[PDB]
Amino acid sequence: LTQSSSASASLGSSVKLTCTLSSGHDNYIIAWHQQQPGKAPRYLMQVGAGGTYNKGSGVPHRFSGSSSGADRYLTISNLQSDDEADYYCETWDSKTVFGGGTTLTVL
Amino acid sequence: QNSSIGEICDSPHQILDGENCTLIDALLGDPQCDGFQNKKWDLFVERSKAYSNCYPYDVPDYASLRSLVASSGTLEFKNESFNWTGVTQNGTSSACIRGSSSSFFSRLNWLTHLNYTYPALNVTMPNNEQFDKLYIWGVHHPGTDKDQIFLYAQSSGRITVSTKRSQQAVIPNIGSRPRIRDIPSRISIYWTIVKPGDILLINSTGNLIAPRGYFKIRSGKSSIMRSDAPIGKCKSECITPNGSIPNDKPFQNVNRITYGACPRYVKQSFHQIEKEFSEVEGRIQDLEKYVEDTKIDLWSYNA
Amino acid sequence: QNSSIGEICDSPHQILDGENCTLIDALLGDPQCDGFQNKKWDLFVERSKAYSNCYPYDVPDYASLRSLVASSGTLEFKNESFNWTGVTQNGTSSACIRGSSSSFFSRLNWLTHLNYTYPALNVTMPNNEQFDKLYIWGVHHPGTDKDQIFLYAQSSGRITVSTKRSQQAVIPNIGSRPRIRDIPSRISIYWTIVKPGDILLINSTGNLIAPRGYFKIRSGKSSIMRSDAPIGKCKSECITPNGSIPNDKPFQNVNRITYGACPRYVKQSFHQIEKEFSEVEGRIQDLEKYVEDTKIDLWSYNA
Amino acid sequence: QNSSIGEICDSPHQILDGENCTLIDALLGDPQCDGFQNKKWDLFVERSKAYSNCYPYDVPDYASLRSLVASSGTLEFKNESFNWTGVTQNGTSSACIRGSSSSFFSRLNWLALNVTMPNNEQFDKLYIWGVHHITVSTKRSQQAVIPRDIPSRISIYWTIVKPGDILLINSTGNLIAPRGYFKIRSGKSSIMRSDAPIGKCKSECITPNGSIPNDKPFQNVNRITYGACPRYVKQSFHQIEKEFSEVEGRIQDLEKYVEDTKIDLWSYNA
Amino acid sequence: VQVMQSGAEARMTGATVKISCKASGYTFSDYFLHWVKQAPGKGLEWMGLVDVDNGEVRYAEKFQGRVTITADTSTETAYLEMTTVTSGDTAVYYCASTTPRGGNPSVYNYFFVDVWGKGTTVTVSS
Ligand SMILES: *[C@@H]1O[C@H](CO)[C@@H](O[C@@H]2O[C@H](CO)[C@@H](O[C@@H]3O[C@H](CO[C@H]4O[C@H](CO)[C@@H](O)[C@H](O)[C@@H]4O)[C@@H](O)[C@H](O[C@H]4O[C@H](CO)[C@@H](O)[C@H](O)[C@@H]4O[C@H]4O[C@H](CO)[C@@H](O)[C@H](O)[C@@H]4O[C@H]4O[C@H](CO)[C@@H](O)[C@H](O)[C@@H]4O)[C@@H]3O)[C@H](O)[C@H]2NC(C)=O)[C@H](O)[C@H]1NC(C)=O
Ligand SMILES: *[C@@H]1O[C@H](CO)[C@@H](O[C@@H]2O[C@H](CO)[C@@H](O[C@@H]3O[C@H](CO)[C@@H](O)[C@H](O)[C@@H]3O)[C@H](O)[C@H]2NC(C)=O)[C@H](O)[C@H]1NC(C)=O
Ligand SMILES: *[C@@H]1O[C@H](CO)[C@@H](O[C@@H]2O[C@H](CO)[C@@H](O[C@@H]3O[C@H](CO)[C@@H](O)[C@H](O)[C@@H]3O)[C@H](O)[C@H]2NC(C)=O)[C@H](O)[C@H]1NC(C)=O
Ligand SMILES: *[C@@H]1O[C@H](CO)[C@@H](O[C@@H]2O[C@H](CO)[C@@H](O)[C@H](O)[C@H]2NC(C)=O)[C@H](O)[C@H]1NC(C)=O
Ligand SMILES: *[C@@H]1O[C@H](CO)[C@@H](O[C@@H]2O[C@H](CO)[C@@H](O)[C@H](O)[C@H]2NC(C)=O)[C@H](O)[C@H]1NC(C)=O
Ligand SMILES: *[C@@H]1O[C@H](CO)[C@@H](O[C@@H]2O[C@H](CO)[C@@H](O)[C@H](O)[C@H]2NC(C)=O)[C@H](O)[C@H]1NC(C)=O
Ligand SMILES: *[C@@H]1O[C@H](CO)[C@@H](O[C@@H]2O[C@H](CO)[C@@H](O)[C@H](O)[C@H]2NC(C)=O)[C@H](O)[C@H]1NC(C)=O
Ligand SMILES: *[C@@H]1O[C@H](CO)[C@@H](O[C@@H]2O[C@H](CO)[C@@H](O)[C@H](O)[C@H]2NC(C)=O)[C@H](O)[C@H]1NC(C)=O
Ligand SMILES: *[C@@H]1O[C@H](CO)[C@@H](O[C@@H]2O[C@H](CO)[C@@H](O)[C@H](O)[C@H]2NC(C)=O)[C@H](O)[C@H]1NC(C)=O
Ligand SMILES: *[C@@H]1O[C@H](CO)[C@@H](O[C@@H]2O[C@H](CO)[C@@H](O)[C@H](O)[C@H]2NC(C)=O)[C@H](O)[C@H]1NC(C)=O
Ligand SMILES: *[C@@H]1O[C@H](CO)[C@@H](O[C@@H]2O[C@H](CO)[C@@H](O)[C@H](O)[C@H]2NC(C)=O)[C@H](O)[C@H]1NC(C)=O
Ligand SMILES: *[C@@H]1O[C@H](CO)[C@@H](O[C@@H]2O[C@H](CO)[C@@H](O)[C@H](O)[C@H]2NC(C)=O)[C@H](O)[C@H]1NC(C)=O
Ligand SMILES: *[C@@H]1O[C@H](CO)[C@@H](O[C@@H]2O[C@H](CO)[C@@H](O)[C@H](O)[C@H]2NC(C)=O)[C@H](O)[C@H]1NC(C)=O
Ligand SMILES: *[C@@H]1O[C@H](CO)[C@@H](O[C@@H]2O[C@H](CO)[C@@H](O)[C@H](O)[C@H]2NC(C)=O)[C@H](O)[C@H]1NC(C)=O
Ligand SMILES: *[C@@H]1O[C@H](CO)[C@@H](O[C@@H]2O[C@H](CO)[C@@H](O)[C@H](O)[C@H]2NC(C)=O)[C@H](O)[C@H]1NC(C)=O
Ligand SMILES: *[C@@H]1O[C@H](CO)[C@@H](O)[C@H](O)[C@H]1NC(C)=O
Ligand SMILES: *[C@@H]1O[C@H](CO)[C@@H](O)[C@H](O)[C@H]1NC(C)=O
Ligand SMILES: *[C@@H]1O[C@H](CO)[C@@H](O)[C@H](O)[C@H]1NC(C)=O
Ligand SMILES: *[C@@H]1O[C@H](CO)[C@@H](O)[C@H](O)[C@H]1NC(C)=O
Ligand SMILES: *[C@@H]1O[C@H](CO)[C@@H](O)[C@H](O)[C@H]1NC(C)=O
Ligand SMILES: *[C@@H]1O[C@H](CO)[C@@H](O)[C@H](O)[C@H]1NC(C)=O
Ligand SMILES: *[C@@H]1O[C@H](CO)[C@@H](O)[C@H](O)[C@H]1NC(C)=O
Ligand SMILES: *[C@@H]1O[C@H](CO)[C@@H](O)[C@H](O)[C@H]1NC(C)=O
Repeated sequence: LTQSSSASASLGSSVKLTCTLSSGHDNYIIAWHQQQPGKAPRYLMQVGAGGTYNKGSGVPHRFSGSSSGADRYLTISNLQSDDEADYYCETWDSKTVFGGGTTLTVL
Repeated sequence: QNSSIGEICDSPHQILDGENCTLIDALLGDPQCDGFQNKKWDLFVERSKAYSNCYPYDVPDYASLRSLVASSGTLEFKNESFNWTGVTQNGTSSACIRGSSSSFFSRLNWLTHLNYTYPALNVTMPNNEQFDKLYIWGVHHPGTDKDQIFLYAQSSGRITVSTKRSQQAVIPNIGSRPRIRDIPSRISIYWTIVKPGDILLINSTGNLIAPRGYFKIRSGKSSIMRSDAPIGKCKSECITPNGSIPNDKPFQNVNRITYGACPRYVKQSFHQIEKEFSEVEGRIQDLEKYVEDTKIDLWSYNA
Repeated sequence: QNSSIGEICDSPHQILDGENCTLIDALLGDPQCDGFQNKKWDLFVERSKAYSNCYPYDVPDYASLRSLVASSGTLEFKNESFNWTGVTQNGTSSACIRGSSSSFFSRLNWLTHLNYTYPALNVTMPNNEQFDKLYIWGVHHPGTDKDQIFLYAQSSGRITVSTKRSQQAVIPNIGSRPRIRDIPSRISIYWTIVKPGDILLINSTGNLIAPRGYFKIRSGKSSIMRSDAPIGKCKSECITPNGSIPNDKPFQNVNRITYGACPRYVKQSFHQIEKEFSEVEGRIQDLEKYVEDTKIDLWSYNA
Repeated sequence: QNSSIGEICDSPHQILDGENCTLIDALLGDPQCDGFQNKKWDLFVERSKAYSNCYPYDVPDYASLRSLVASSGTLEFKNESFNWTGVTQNGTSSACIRGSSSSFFSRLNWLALNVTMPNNEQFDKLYIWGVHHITVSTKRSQQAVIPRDIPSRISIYWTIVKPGDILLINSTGNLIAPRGYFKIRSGKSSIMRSDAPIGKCKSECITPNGSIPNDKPFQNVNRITYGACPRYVKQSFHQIEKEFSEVEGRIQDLEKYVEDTKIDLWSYNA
Repeated sequence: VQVMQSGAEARMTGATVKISCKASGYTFSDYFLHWVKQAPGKGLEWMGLVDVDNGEVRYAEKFQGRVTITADTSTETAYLEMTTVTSGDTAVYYCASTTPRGGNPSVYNYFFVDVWGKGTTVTVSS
């Protein structure tokens, strides 16, 4: 539901992203979409409440999800080169509620 | 006689004719035949051109449910306030297009997850009335595990519906049946009869098509029929797939299947078992055909 | 003949009076009818006030088992040296009180865990005798998974009994049921037949109600009967729920259910199939009632 | 007629002499019954000494399948081009020795399979498959199964597909896949069980004791009869079974009682 | 599966614009197609959801009324048009295809997006 701040990390390290629900929802499932600048997006993940996530066709194994309550997490196992982009989370069905996105950068 | 008027006259036996719906379709509440809700009949005649348009289903042991509902002769239905608390009601299918909107069977409630969770339902609907009542429920078999985890938040679905007399348990299996009407999944419809003073209890962890109430099952003289004959306006009581037969002669050759006090069929020129089949089921079909062959031979010799 | 004597005469046919227990209740060893143990009969009459007091059971194909045991006409039973080691035996329940002490069925052995351990059972018992034999076993259905853990300590309960001819495997359904006689649990009862030269093997990872032995099965002349008529002392041959019937005229009207040398039923004013029902089950009941209707019509035309 | 000739003769009916084979064994392609492959018959005689020769099997609803196949009157079978890829075909067992070499049933093949076979032909056709101790679905219904010095038993199932129908096989393992379809057709064929030797008479009527002349309008030899023939009375083309080697329950009592009623009525008619 | 969008062209302030989408890869013709606005420098903002199989068209609170969305079900395409487009609407409109329903009752999960369109740039001149 709510967005999260931008992230940066060195090459060869690991990074994480967050997307959190309001107090009124705890078990809602979120998604994870990726959008490179100057490029069309690409769906990549779905994350559930019970610490278990679902995958789409063609999604990479390099990304692994998480959840620890009223919040959902994404974890990049390893990131190298020009891989950073924006990441968004849909959290509803009546409205395609995006948080606002998180920007990733190298350093 | 040896000839028929050629039509099923509507008197004195009240005739309910399904132009496009089979009796089971009307019982389930097909949007195609919403006019058949809560109707009563003495003979239900099905045209052979009937077809289904709602969710593609199948009935385990279809014959006995068909016969029971036909002999009920009454589709009166009472809404019941089932206590589905932790689940979402009114799941609507795209195939059952009612009134230019996606819909489902009018007498079945497709329960899905609420708040992405499906609590283990344990609901009780005791029978405090003085008459026997019939409940009809179902189990939806999805085409893929994805279509199961999307619907019920858990793969291992199962259901047990029990009364004080006996119990019934259903397990759903995940797998794509060959596609019919562009739908690969299945719906299996069951039934459970609750006597006066009996208690109906539903205990399901998921994958349920709940009932919205109860039908009033009653003993009666009604029956079932399958023919393409038109509906007439005469007064001859007997009904035959070839039409209608006045009882001018104590025997007849028009057709074995009949309704009412009618001449007996011979080889030479109320409710009953089936006498015509579309498939080959096995030993029971051979027995129910051999009994009719024996009766026909014995009445031929007696004439 | 259109009048009944008014009593079921005890000669020459040996009549067993089921005052409280049904045939199945006496078969299982209900504590209320231990006097029916090992008795023989040529007709088993069941009073309309029949009721049960032990654990609430339920029998798949109950009619088939009841008909088979009734036609057997023999409750002769033998204890056997079953190798139920590694588990403790003689499970007891509050409902089945005999002499104010907690007990269970007399002919059944309710196996339960020993030292919180239930090893897999693989026992064998050949039939080296000269006669066909029968075994009756069952499966428990606890009302809660906690009850399952309490009873057997393993929730993965499955069971199969196999002979040289075929096999039969059943799955216990853990779940709640309506609380009849203060017990939210069920027991299912099954039967198996071992011909001479065959071998019965009981295999079960848990949740098994073993038999204590075998019943002799024979081509018995006897049958079954449901009636409330008192036992008499006359010497007529035919028996009927209204009472015994003399053979003065070969056509009678008292009742269709008949036994022995009897006149025949006509609408005009040994071991048979069941002719009366209290529930609706569909095609099989319709067929076996239509055959009776056909026979009665043909013999009504014969007179 | 109060006596039997004592022998069955293959005229005018095309009697098939199953000297050692149960109908189902020849249906499964028993190596011992390899003479009955693709054979057609009018009446199938099963000797009392009939015996299976190889890997044990049990058939749920044995009577229904037996009656259906017998009334079909055809063992014609077509090798379908099923797509058994990703699995190992031609499983064999020690019991089914054929020609001094290990073999198996000829009409079945011992293998996440999801494979179809549409009935593009215009005639009703039948499949027979096994489950070794699995869902097979058609547009009408779905069938689901959960699995001689050989403890493990094979279970034989069968599925009938109309023209313009897709038969789908969907399983993880234990599937004894079919090799094709049998051409089921409606006909006057039947099955009997007898030990009467084969002769060369021309009397149409048949009975397990032997052939029966049609001259006398009534017969007392045996209730089981085939063809337009005399009838059984108490005094001295395909129907239900009238002989049992087991006790089953309500259905067996029903089919004994119907024959009893027929006998008690035809004896009174005579 | 593939989703592609129709090539856009420059428009003038006060005129009208049209955008076309079609996926056609799913074998049910019962899937949803979203519409998401994204101005450069902004995030994703939902505006509406289209049911290609029927006449269901959804909207967001900030796009109700001002924006009309249609879909030709016979050819299985979705169209988006706006009235009196402003100079600030120079952006990319994304159409995302959902998982085909296939007769299921469209629970929470079935409205998720899983494939994005290639993206088209709508530009409005002064
Ligand atoms: C286990 O195995 C089984 C068996 O192998 C698997 O089950 C199979 O699943 C397949 C999909 O995975 C499925 O294939 C689809 O079936 C549909 C049914 O076709 C039948 O009906 C139609 C209608 O009468 C007949 O025309 C046809 O001959 C058949 O009888 C078809 O709808 C599908 O074809 C469509 O999709 C492909 C996509 O590649 C297109 O090439 C094709 O042209 C069709 O596309 C149109 O339809 C779809 C959906 O309606 C639209 O989205 C699409 O845009 C097209 O429709 C538009 O265009 C047309 C033309 O302008 C226009 O009329 C229309 O209005 C739209 O605008 C496809 O063939 C198999 O049938 C199914 N098999 C069986 C036996 O069930 C099973 O999945 C396996 N399980 C697992 C777990 O893997
Ligand atoms: C599912 O819900 C049903 C209905 O509420 C539950 O059945 C009920 O269980 C209670 C247990 O306390 C039974 O009450 C007890 O019953 C007897 C009546 O003779 C008496 O000894 C006690 O005073 C006590 O009231 C109650 O009768 C029973 N109700 C029924 C069958 O209608 C059931 O337990 C629930 N299942 C689960 C798994 O929670
Ligand atoms: C469960 O217990 C039963 C009974 O003890 C076991 O079945 C028996 O297994 C033995 C071998 O352990 C069989 O013996 C062999 O049989 C054949 C007879 O043709 C012969 O080739 C050998 O000389 C040998 O004696 C025995 O026959 C068999 N019982 C029957 C009735 O067939 C069974 O194996 C046990 N199961 C498990 C999983 O341990
Ligand atoms: C039963 O269904 C048939 C089609 O299967 C209906 O026939 C159609 O009727 C409409 C008008 O309602 C006509 O425009 C179509 O041309 C007809 N189709 C055909 C193939 O003839 C029929 O009306 C239905 N009957 C009822 C009572 O609903
Ligand atoms: C699901 O739909 C049913 C059917 O429309 C709703 O129940 C009906 O509610 C109306 C309005 O109060 C009543 O007039 C009807 O008598 C009700 N019918 C039955 C069978 O109960 C129900 O409220 C809907 N449920 C949800 C959660 O939306
Ligand atoms: C009957 O309903 C009960 C409701 O409690 C179910 O019991 C729960 O089952 C789940 C799933 O196995 C377990 O995680 C819970 O711990 C159980 N609850 C309790 C209190 O033990 C039961 O499984 C249902 N049975 C059926 C056949 O639907
Ligand atoms: C009454 O209709 C029935 C059903 O259409 C006719 O019975 C069929 O007659 C044909 C032609 O002889 C046979 O091939 C079929 O096998 C018969 N079907 C059945 C189920 O028996 C019957 O001929 C019609 N009778 C009259 C007088 O019109
Ligand atoms: C058979 O059932 C009857 C009731 O139908 C039992 O009679 C009751 O016996 C109890 C003591 O066991 C008395 O307190 C009751 O008053 C009796 N009831 C009536 C109506 O008389 C009878 O005991 C049962 N027989 C057996 C052998 O258990
Ligand atoms: C379980 O109870 C049965 C029945 O009382 C016991 O078996 C009896 O054992 C005695 C003593 O050897 C014999 O005289 C009886 O004939 C047996 N009866 C039956 C029905 O088997 C058995 O020993 C008890 N088992 C345990 C473990 O306590
Ligand atoms: C039949 O009995 C055998 C043992 O004789 C059972 O096999 C055991 O199964 C349990 C539960 O899965 C395992 O923990 C054991 O390791 C198995 N033992 C062996 C030796 O393999 C078998 O499961 C039983 N089958 C049925 C249907 O009850
Ligand atoms: C013999 O007893 C039977 C069974 O009690 C009687 O049948 C009953 O007949 C009455 C009057 O028609 C019906 O109301 C009951 O429902 C019947 N009972 C059953 C179980 O069917 C029968 O009338 C008695 N015969 C005579 C000659 O009195
Ligand atoms: C049918 O089976 C029997 C045995 O069950 C076969 O008869 C035996 O044949 C062998 C040679 O193959 C002889 O050595 C034996 O003496 C025969 N035994 C008996 C009891 O006759 C018979 O050959 C088989 N028939 C066919 C056609 O295979
Ligand atoms: C399994 O064995 C069968 C039977 O030998 C093989 O299929 C035969 O292939 C030959 C050569 O093309 C044909 O002439 C036969 O008609 C086939 N018979 C049948 C029943 O299909 C088959 O190729 C073998 N498969 C494998 C994988 O070895
Ligand atoms: C029918 O085949 C399908 C695949 O065509 C099998 O579905 C698999 O089921 C397992 C177990 O749930 C899943 O892990 C796999 O992902 C499924 N595969 C696919 C491709 O979706 C199914 O199990 C088969 N049916 C049976 C009864 O074995
Ligand atoms: C034909 O063979 C049959 C079967 O062996 C004989 O029928 C048996 O006859 C005996 C003696 O009368 C009866 O006790 C049996 O009950 C009959 N068996 C069955 C299954 O009904 C019959 O007698 C033989 N007939 C001739 C003329 O030899
Ligand atoms: C029962 O509910 C349905 C809607 O589910 C409604 O149309 C009907 O009128 C209700 N029954 C009665 C008697 O009001
Ligand atoms: C329905 O269930 C809820 C939740 O368990 C409970 O509070 C309520 O009392 C129940 N209502 C009835 C009528 O049983
Ligand atoms: C989910 O549960 C919360 C409380 O935990 C409740 O406020 C909310 O209404 C539920 N969701 C729905 C869609 O009813
Ligand atoms: C079986 O055991 C009982 C005691 O439980 C005993 O009375 C009876 O005589 C025994 N029967 C046989 C045949 O040993
Ligand atoms: C009885 O079972 C025990 C425990 O499995 C086993 O050790 C013993 O050999 C068995 N005895 C017989 C006679 O089968
Ligand atoms: C039961 O198990 C306990 C340990 O849990 C052990 O000390 C004891 O000896 C065991 N008793 C028997 C009879 O197996
Ligand atoms: C099927 O293949 C077998 C070889 O396994 C062959 O003998 C037989 O003739 C084939 N069937 C047909 C109908 O050609
Ligand atoms: C058989 O299956 C294989 C493996 O999936 C596939 O490549 C091939 O095209 C299939 N052939 C036919 C005729 O269906």
